Amino acid sequence: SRLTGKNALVTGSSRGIGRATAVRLAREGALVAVHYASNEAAADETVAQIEREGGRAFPVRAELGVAGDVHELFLGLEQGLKERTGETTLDILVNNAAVTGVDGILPEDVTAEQLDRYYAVNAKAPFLLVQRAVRNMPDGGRIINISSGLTRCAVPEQVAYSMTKGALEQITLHMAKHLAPRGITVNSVAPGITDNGGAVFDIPEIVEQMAQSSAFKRVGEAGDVADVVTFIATDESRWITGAFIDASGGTLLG
Amino acid sequence: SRLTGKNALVTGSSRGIGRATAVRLAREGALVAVHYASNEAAADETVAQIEREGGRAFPVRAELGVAGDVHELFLGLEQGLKERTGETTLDILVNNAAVTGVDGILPEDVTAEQLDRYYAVNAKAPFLLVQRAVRNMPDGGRIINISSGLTRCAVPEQVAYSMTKGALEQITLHMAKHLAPRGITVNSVAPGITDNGGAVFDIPEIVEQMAQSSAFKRVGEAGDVADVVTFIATDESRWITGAFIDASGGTLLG
Ligand SMILES: NC(=O)c1ccc[n+]([C@@H]2O[C@H](COP(=O)([O-])OP(=O)(O)OC[C@H]3O[C@@H](n4cnc5c(N)ncnc54)[C@H](OP(=O)(O)O)[C@@H]3O)[C@@H](O)[C@H]2O)c1
Ligand SMILES: NC(=O)c1ccc[n+]([C@@H]2O[C@H](COP(=O)([O-])OP(=O)(O)OC[C@H]3O[C@@H](n4cnc5c(N)ncnc54)[C@H](OP(=O)(O)O)[C@@H]3O)[C@@H](O)[C@H]2O)c1
Ligand SMILES: COc1cccc2c1C(=O)c1ccc3c(c1C2=O)C(=O)C[C@](C)(O)C3
Ligand SMILES: COc1cccc2c1C(=O)c1ccc3c(c1C2=O)C(=O)C[C@](C)(O)C3
Repeated sequence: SRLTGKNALVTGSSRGIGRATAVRLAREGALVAVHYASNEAAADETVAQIEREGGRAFPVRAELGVAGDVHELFLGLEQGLKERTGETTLDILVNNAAVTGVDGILPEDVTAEQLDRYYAVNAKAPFLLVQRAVRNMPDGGRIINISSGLTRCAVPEQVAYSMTKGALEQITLHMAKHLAPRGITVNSVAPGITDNGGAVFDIPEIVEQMAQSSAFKRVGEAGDVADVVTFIATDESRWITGAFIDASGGTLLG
Repeated sequence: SRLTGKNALVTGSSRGIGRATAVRLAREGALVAVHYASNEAAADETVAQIEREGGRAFPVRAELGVAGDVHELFLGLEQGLKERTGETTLDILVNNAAVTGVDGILPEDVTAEQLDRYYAVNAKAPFLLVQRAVRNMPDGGRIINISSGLTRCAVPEQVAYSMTKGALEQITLHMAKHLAPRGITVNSVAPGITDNGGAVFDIPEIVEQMAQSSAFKRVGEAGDVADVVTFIATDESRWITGAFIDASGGTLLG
């Protein structure tokens, strides 16, 4: 119970790595805001798992990458925190949500509007969420940006996505320096290919191809990545800031 | 109690980061071999702290960087593990022992004999200790190499030390790939300036100058680094291998 009395926001925790992260932060005692855009049933299933495991959580709906997104998210976050604690304190922000489909877009096919959509959700919104979140965050808080090993491994069909993760990792670098005087750490956690429940992971042949990228010759589980995020959220990571944390299963060995 | 039933060797755990690491691994339930070169009293004090806290440990003497070093260390290690467990299994190796100066060596003054001594202790011995340790190591083991942020931050008067840490980090990269089929992870943890109990840390004016290197404007405590090492030793780090883990308090931010 390393996070008793703490409040956490995990963006995009209706499913996948964000669900696994929300579940683990709540097992540690955090009150978790389970954020989603569209899949309310999946958000409700994350919350229901947390409640059955003895924790506390509530859903927050906000489409990121559109006007009023940060405002909408913080309205629901602050109301839920205040009703459950009397306070609006935000100890932990995990920037996990993303436009992150498994379908490729090869460079010849990328459109200006896809560049805009990826960047709005994956780079701009995390920056503006950090800016708003720190108002509420005590000295000693945690900001965790979920990147990708693709910032270190060329994959042409993910160029547009990868650009936005490169921008996200700059948030880590420069905001770690900015926020250090407050004792707020800022780190990137980089997954590799990770089973998020999507249909591709139900095709054993494709999963075995995907698995070859890892030194361990398996795809990641959501919990493999979420276990690393959870450690970073704890006190014992205090001496790690501005860092790139490889949570890829040995996919970044060159 | 994340390391119940596991056996750990922390090289150079009579003092400093290694002592703090041995103490924390033992708090998690590991049986810790507390290795030292010549300060038996300091080793016996690490062991006595672990025993007062309810854990198990024993001292192992072996000078590294001399003929017969690995053999001598593993004689003492295996005897102590066999006496206490009936087995010689080694779950965790932390390559922490190293040679250094109080204030480095200007490049013009580095001698061949100094290059050899730094190499022998800080790079060669860790490789040969990994080579021997895996004979004993079950699937799912941990090898943790303690490096330095100086592999990323130019400091001329540390060129000789830093060469050896550059070599050590290559053990991490290449042995992570080699050992991945066994589920043994191999990672580097890189401290910045860290209070090891040396007399310089009793001089407040010098500590305040050293402190400016961290983004947090304090020197690291041994436990700041040891807490990161301890997490790497646990099951929840399973998806981290071949990594450079910054445990410097934001020293590479500048
Ligand atoms: N899985 C991988 O192989 C992998 C690899 C590298 C990095 N990552 C990164 O890890 C993170 C999690 O990935 P995942 O695979 O777990 O994701 P996922 O299963 O695709 O889930 C995406 C999550 O983000 C939310 N989201 C998507 N677009 C949004 C928007 N415009 N506004 C608000 N929320 C939005 C979704 O909400 P709804 O449920 O409402 O749609 C959902 O909760 C992402 O940053 C991803 O890029 C994943
Ligand atoms: N403290 C820092 O600022 C700092 C910064 C970056 C990296 N590091 C790294 O962190 C690690 C721990 O550093 P520390 O400052 O805690 O070290 P320390 O206080 O100097 O302690 C050194 C330890 O290593 C042992 N040792 C030294 N030379 C040995 C040899 N030839 N054979 C066997 N054992 C030997 C010592 O044994 P005896 O007690 O018997 O002498 C002692 O247990 C090292 O890898 C160091 O390079 C430290
Ligand atoms: C060598 O290959 C990699 C080395 C490191 C990391 C990754 C990969 C992949 O091949 C890969 C392919 C597709 C996706 C991703 C990755 C990825 O992790 C993701 O980022 C998630 C996305 C964009 O949904 C689909
Ligand atoms: C910019 O400065 C740094 C950026 C990153 C890391 C470090 C430093 C230092 O200034 C520094 C100075 C002296 C020593 C160390 C460091 C260090 O970590 C050590 O490695 C151990 C040694 C050699 O015993 C003494």
